[PDB]
Amino acid sequence: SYDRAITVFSPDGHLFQVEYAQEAVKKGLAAVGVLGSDSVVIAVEKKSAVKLQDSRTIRKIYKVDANIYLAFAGLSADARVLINKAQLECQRFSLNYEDTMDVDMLVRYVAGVQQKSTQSGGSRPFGVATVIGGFNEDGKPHLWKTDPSGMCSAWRAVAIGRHDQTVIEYMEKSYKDGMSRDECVHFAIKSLLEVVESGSRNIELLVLQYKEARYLTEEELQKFVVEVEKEREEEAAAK
Amino acid sequence: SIMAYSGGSVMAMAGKECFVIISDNRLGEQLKTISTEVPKLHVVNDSIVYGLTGLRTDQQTFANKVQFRTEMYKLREERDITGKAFAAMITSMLYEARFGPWFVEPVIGSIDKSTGEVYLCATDLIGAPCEPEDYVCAGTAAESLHGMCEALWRPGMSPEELFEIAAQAMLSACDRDSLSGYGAVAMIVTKDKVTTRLIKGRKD
Amino acid sequence: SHRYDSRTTTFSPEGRLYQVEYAVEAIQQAGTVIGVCTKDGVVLAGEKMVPHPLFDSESMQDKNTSGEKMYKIAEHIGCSVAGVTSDAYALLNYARLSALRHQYTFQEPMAIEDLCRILCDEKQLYTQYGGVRPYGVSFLLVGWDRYYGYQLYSTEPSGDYSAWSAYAIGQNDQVAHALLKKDWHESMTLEDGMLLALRVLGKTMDTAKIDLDRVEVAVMRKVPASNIDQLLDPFKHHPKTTPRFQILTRSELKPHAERADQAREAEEKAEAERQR
Amino acid sequence: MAETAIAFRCKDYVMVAAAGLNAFYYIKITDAEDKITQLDTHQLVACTGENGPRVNFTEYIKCNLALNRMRQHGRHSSCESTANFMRNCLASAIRSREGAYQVNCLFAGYDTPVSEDDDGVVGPQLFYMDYLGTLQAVPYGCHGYGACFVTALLDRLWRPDLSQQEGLELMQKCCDEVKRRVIISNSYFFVKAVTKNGVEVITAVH
Amino acid sequence: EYDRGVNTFSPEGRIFQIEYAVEAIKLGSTSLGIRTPEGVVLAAEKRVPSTLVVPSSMSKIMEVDSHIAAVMSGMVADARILVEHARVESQNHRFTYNEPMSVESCTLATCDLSIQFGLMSRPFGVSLLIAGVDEKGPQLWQTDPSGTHTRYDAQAIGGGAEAAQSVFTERYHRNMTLEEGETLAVDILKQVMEDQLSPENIEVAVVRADDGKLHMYTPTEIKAIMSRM
Amino acid sequence: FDKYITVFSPEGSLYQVEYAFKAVTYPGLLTVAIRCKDAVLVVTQHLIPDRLMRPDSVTALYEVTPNIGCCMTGRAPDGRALVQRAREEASDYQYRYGVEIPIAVLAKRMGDKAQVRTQQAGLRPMGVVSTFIGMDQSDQDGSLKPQIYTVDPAGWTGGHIACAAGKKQVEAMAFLEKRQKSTELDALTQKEAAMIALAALQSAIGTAVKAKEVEVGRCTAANPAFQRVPNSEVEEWLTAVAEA
Amino acid sequence: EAFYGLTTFSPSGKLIQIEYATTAAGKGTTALGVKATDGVVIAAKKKAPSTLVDASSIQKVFVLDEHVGCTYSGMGPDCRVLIDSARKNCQQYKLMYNEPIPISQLVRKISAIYQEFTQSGGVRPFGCSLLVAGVDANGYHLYQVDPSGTFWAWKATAIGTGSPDAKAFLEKRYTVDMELEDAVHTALLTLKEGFDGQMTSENTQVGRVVENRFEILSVDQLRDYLDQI
Amino acid sequence: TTIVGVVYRDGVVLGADTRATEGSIVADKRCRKIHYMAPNIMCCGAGTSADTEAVTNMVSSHLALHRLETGKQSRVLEALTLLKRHLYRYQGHVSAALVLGGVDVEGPFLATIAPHGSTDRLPFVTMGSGSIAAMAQLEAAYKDNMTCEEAKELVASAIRKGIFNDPYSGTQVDVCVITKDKTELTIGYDKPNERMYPRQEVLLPPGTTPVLKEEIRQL
Repeated sequence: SYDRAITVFSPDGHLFQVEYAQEAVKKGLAAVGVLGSDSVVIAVEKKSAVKLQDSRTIRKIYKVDANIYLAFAGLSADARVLINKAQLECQRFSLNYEDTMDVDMLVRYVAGVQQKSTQSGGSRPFGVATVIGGFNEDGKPHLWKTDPSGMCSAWRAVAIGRHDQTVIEYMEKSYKDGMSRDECVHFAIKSLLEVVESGSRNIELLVLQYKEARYLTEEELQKFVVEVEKEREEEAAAK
Repeated sequence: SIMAYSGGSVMAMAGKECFVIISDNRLGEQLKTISTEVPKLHVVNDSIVYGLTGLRTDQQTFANKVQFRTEMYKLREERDITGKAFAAMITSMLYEARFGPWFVEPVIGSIDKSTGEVYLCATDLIGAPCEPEDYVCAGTAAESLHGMCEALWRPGMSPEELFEIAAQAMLSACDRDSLSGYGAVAMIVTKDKVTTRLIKGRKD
Repeated sequence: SHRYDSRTTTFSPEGRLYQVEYAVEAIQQAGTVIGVCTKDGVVLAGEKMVPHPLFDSESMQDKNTSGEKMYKIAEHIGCSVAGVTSDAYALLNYARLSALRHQYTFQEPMAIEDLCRILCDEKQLYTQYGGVRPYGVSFLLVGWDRYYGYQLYSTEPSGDYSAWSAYAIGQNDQVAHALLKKDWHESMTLEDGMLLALRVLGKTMDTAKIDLDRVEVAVMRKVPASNIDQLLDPFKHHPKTTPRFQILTRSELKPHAERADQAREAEEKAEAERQR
Repeated sequence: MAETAIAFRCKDYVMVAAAGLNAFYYIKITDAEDKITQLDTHQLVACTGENGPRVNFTEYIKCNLALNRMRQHGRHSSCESTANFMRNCLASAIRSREGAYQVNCLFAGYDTPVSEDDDGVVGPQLFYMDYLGTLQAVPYGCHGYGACFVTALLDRLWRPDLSQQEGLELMQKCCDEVKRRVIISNSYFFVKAVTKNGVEVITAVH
Repeated sequence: EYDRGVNTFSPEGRIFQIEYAVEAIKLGSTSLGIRTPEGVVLAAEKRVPSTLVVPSSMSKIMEVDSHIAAVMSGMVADARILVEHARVESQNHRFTYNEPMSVESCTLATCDLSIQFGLMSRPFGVSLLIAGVDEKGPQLWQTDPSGTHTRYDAQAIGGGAEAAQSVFTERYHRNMTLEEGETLAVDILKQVMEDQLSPENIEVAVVRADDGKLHMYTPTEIKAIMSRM
Repeated sequence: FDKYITVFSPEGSLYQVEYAFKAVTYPGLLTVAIRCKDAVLVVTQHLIPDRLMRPDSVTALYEVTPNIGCCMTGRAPDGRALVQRAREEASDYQYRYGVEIPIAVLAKRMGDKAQVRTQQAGLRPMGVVSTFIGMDQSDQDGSLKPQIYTVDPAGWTGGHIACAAGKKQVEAMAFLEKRQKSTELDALTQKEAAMIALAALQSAIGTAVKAKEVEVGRCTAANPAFQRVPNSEVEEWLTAVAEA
Repeated sequence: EAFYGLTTFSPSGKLIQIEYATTAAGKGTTALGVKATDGVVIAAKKKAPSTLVDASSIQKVFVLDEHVGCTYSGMGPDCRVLIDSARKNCQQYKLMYNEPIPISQLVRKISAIYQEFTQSGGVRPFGCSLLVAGVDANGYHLYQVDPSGTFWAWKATAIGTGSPDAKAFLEKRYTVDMELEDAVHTALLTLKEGFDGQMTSENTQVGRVVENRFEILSVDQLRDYLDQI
Repeated sequence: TTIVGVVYRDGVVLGADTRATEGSIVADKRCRKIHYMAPNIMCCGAGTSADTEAVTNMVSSHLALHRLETGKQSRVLEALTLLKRHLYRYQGHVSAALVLGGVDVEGPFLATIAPHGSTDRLPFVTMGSGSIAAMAQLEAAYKDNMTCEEAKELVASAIRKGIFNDPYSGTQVDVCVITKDKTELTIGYDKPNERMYPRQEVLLPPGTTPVLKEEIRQL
């Protein structure tokens, strides 16, 4: 096989082919995670409601196993390889150990895989930052972010994709530790609205509770978007 | 015997511009019966019917293969496979596993839709084609069926005549076989039309 | 020999796989193909190469499995392609095997989302591993499954597939998207989807009438299932309506194309009255 | 052979029953080992072999079906499917270095319409499967020493049209016939039925 | 560029990709170790990108076995792959020889992975500082990307590694208390790191010579070190 | 970039292969083969400028199998290596089909070997022109009929009534072509054919050759084995060329 | 050992290294086929470099199997790889299906090998257009294959040097009725246009599909057809 | 099976029974045991019918492919050596007992390939069940430079021994004359076993055999 070295150091100590995979994330679609007391909220932006894209619902927040969901940003194609590698890992796990694998484990796998690509001959890196949420069997909620370098961190709230730093710099101003299912969703959308188009039809989002995953309908959602876009008219009047 | 385990018998029979292939209905493990509604015929296209006999596992496995190969033919070649090819494709598939064989004896009927000439093939388990003008048989009733078919069968018979001697053959043999019976599903193929009949026999 | 490596499977400084972005530009030079997902079926309308008088038809005994633009992937999944024809055949043959390898295992037709995912993990690979050019081919799978019904799917060299209700790939895919957006509505007869797909094809390639010689049409739809053979597998259930991918003949296409001629005519008498 | 599974399929439910007997040579460890695994909301498999191959085969299927429900965005695959997948896996095994999974399955489910567009079998599906991969759709099947006592007792009584209630009475007679007539003490039976509503664990019968 | 290959010497004898991967450590978080006779200390600035990050997640320090900790600097991703190998080796040793792996041998087994580049595209962009307790007593070692495993009495790797070696030459004496070593370790990190020092902003972790066990210091315990200063 | 790998230029030429044909010209050795009625010659130049070089050792023409003689022209060592591929090939054949490789096949198999080096990047085309000569049994009557087959670094196999390869191959072909119009060239005795070959060798380089400065290969219907010709019998042809 | 792809996409979209290989298949000597109702004829001009080259040893028209032959343009060495492959595909088919391979399938398998040598690592494309002609159950077929992998079926076409002007001349002459003896006449007349010097049985090779076999015309059978034109 | 070759002056004559058995049954009365290897090479096969057919085909193929490469009639030595090397590689598991007759440029060639990969190039040969009975008739009557007519009538005679005096051989004698120019395959050169007692047509009139269910499908 072709195992020429793609990911290599430059004079300044940069892995260029990873800096360039992180540039493929920055251009990709923004996605957001919010940990609460009892609930995780992963909220992505879609490319925006074209009249052609199937009215039958396609979900941008991929299920990895019952407990664990992940939103990505970057190359759709690559992410769909990570997810099908993770999806596989979670069931390769359930076979070897009777346990359902916990979030903080699966993350460290997906991260490990994203790393292999930054150090394999033949491969470029996966151009994919990954926001994995989910609940352990014990009851604890977990939110994680895997950036293309392979480096995984766990967050209380997070963004990836376009203007990821603008969102995180906005989030860490207004975030509060203990949050309810409704405050979380409110806050997730509130944070996403900092960067995404004014519209409510692009934002799709998922609310993980213990043993209970539910995507919001565009009816349930536009209540929380009117409630939030009136609060971004209260924060526009102050300044 | 591993062939006699799952039981069954199949038999094909050539008339004038038609053939009748006819299976039994039984599925066993040795002497104990599982089902009495298991005909062994499959239909590749309009003009080809093939029965498989032997270990049921392999009937089912090797059928799913033949189905995968005759579909991949129908897409790539853009035409229905002809008896000749289909039968020689099956011999290749069986002989690919000369060492570690499929415990199956494919009986193949076929009829060229243009000419109207019948083609029969009774491949043994390692793909030894036997392609006689008259009729072919396989499975547990095989000895008994050769006896029947030899007596009853004449050359240039018409679909209805043929069926009645193909049915009387398959039945009067499955009376004398433990591992076949529970009636029979015949299938009378003509250039014109394909008549599928379920025949009433013993419950033994 | 490491000196002369193009490095196909690398990022560029801006964070974009060049060999893919280019292979996309290779698909915008191909012939235009228009898919339209209805409720009564699906339609692919494709722009063939201007026919030279000496071009023959490889006298294929079965018409409906392949033509110039449209190929059957299995009984229930068609497709049209845009890009390097050589590559399309490579993948098409891989897709055919994949939709049968499913059928071998599960003894049921493959879902369309399932094939579209298998076919596009095969295309992604060539953008990441192996230092070779990506497949420069965009698919337009159409199929029916029990799960989501009539589906249409655009594919890309990158790997990314999306489902659509009506899409275009090829020469004027941007123009076609503008025209499809305007005239597509959620309830639509096969005869009304045929109409749209030919009017949009007729407008992109910039003809007065739809030149029958230069368009193919394919139709994924359900018809009554005749070959039941219920007595050979008594417990097996055979659906009343089975899907059957048909490519239209030049004569079978004529009354549909003469209606897209007259719906161009009736919109050009409305454009003569907007000015008045 | 020690541990009897029984199953039968009527108008609007499949009933499955499996020995509780967990044995080490000639020693009853317990009479409370559930051998009817649940592969889906609407599909279960009465597997009866030695514990090793039984678990490592019903787990492999149960995982590779869950893995398909992930990759197919929550779509619940037909019974015909998983049955044919189970047998294709069992068959693949008799021509590998490993050797045959030595497990005799009575795979049972209830195909519901999965969306608006589904034209396929609505209703219950039972499949008998040998360790070899002999798949076969049946009205009623059995595995184990008790099999041939029940198989004949069902021939007699089983009609296609009996209630959920006449299925408890029948499944009691099928279980009571294995208690009376087999030396091997199949003294408690886990009975689970599949309906439109899902799997329900019948506690009444044992 | 891709003009020079991977396995290529400069005109002054250093492999390039190594000489470069070493400049990748000088960007990473500052991390340091202090070999006192009472036990060995490791301390690392976490350099958390934001408030929001659960600090306990992105652990600069890692249990390799009961009796060995690693601290890392540079590409954290790559360090996971070293430490993961070191763990498996530490346990293969325990499995085979019913005993603790030496610290020396655990550091050798971590440069058995760091040489093989040509199977892997590049070296690891990471310097580990491995510290533990065996029959030799409390030892502190440093791996490079090169593969050059070097026992130190006290070393710092990372951002202000060169500013911290300035402080060590002044303050470090072989006969230190574990208490003095913790006080030094955190005194240095404060002077060197970019942010203001908090209990959550760094991790400290010691292997005590007496019991031969690793204790990761909770923020309560790190506040007890910032107290006496 | 077109030039340093085996890829097409804009004008559809593999530059590396044009540049191997130049590697046949470079050494300044010219060979001429000629089919007659009952035999094949291959005449090669055999120039040893060093007085210390053992003449015996340096050969152009190797035996490939007893019935087929080579005559490599170009980078000697690339030649040497092809002969080894050709022997490997002819032994592989002998084993698998149990007969001697027919020269027409041998040539055509070496054609496909030399093609592979023009297709896979990073292999250098063998800078040499193989000139295989041998009897080949015509299956009509049983007669042994003489054959020449040139492979060249492109992978182009061809049969030859006569042929040249090397320094002056243009001027040596020009001489043989002009002498194809006079005579038939396949109705010639082994002696006559030699005189034409050794006159082409002479015409081309521009000098009268010695019986030492050429080595000559041979197969006849009488003696189908590939013989080197002794320097005695070559001197009876160079005296017979100088006369007429 | 060079596993990297030679063929890539230019920014314009085109695969440059195939346009050039198609330029190589457009350079070699003219060859052409003409499909009749009752057969096909492919003819090519084997213009030999000198008169010394044995004409009978050159082969510009090859039997792939009883029922299908081909000719070619461009690089003869390369062609002789597609031919020797095809010949295998024609047997490997016979062996499986006890049936002469349909030309349709034969050309798709040739097409697939042209494609492999665009995509696959460290190989350039083939520099030859094939012109396959044969007979199956589906009647008589002529097919061009190109270096792209693209294959067309034709009623009549030409490849090589005269091929823009031979396809201009073939368009006027060609009618659908055209029978095999009038086709061979029409084919040879097409070569005769672009030819410099007289045609002979040593200068051209003619292959023809007739009835249910392909055969190359022996120099006697060709002289009969060359005495009429 | 019993199959036979003789060398006569012009070429070779092969012979075969026709009865293809499954155990103690006659599957086919008229099966053809003399396969085409090449236009100048025929190849009779005894032993496992599958293996005899498969080997024979794989070689007939290989030779046909090689007969393009060369542009020459396939030599019998070539055919032999491919059967050898193939049958040897399978230690006789591939249980094909072949008689390989033909005529190349060199002249008439007639070998046996025993299943292990042994070769006996001889003037007259036999393989299969009835071989021994045949080789009796062949040893008695064979002389050098027979005419095509003598050599067929002999081969036929030698098959007829195996046909009668052995069970597995039966029915009719196929004979094949490979001469320098051509290959005449005469099927039923001799029918010794005609019909004894004409077939007593039992008449089962349509609607005899009782039918629960029926499904007609038109085309």
